[PDB]
Amino acid sequence: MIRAVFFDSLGTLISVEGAYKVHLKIMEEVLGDYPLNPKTLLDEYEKLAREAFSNYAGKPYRPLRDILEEVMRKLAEKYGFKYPENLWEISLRMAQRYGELYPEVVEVLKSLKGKYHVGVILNRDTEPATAFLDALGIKDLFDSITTSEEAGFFKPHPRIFELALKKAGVKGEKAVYVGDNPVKDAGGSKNLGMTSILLDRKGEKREFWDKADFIVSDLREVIKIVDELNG
Ligand SMILES: [Mg+2]
Ligand SMILES: [Mg+2]
Repeated sequence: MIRAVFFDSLGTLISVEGAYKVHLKIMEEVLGDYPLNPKTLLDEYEKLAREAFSNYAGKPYRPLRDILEEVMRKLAEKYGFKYPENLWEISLRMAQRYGELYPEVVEVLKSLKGKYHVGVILNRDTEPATAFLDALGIKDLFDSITTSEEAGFFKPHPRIFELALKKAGVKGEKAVYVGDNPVKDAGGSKNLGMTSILLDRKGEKREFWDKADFIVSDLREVIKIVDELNG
């Protein structure tokens, strides 16, 4: 029986397009009048952050603030603009102003509440991530919020999923995990016995669909999967 449904954040609850806008607005603020295209700075940021962060996948937790500050330091040195003071605060303000949920999120979360444990798992620092969920208006819709800072390891290390399950009080066999990353989300959660749902909104990850138990393009399909699993 499925008693718990856990959600990834970025690309699952939190819009990738909204995240791009957030990040572009950060770059615009950082640069000011510096004669660099903010979109080009953003493109370079995304490359470095992907690589720097891929080195931490499954590894012991390190504050993401520190990792991203080091990326920005490299970018400032590369392009010649002054390293921005209070970068973290700029980023938090931009995320609260421009971050966006996918349109079905509130409905889906509310539909599961009262029948299942509703959880979110964030590969992030706890205070900023929780304040962002609060700004988007959904912090209190969750029975549990679990983070890499709490578990001590980044996805797909099993500890973050183990902790989420403990908060819900069930073993993995009783839970579903929905995420958009085949290896870090589907593979990671399967390692604890969870039922993995790969969210492929644009149908662009077919070559990785066999890494998950179910594939969906819209979070409204999740409750139908859970209902069927429960008879
Ligand atoms: Mg994601
Ligand atoms: Mg995350």
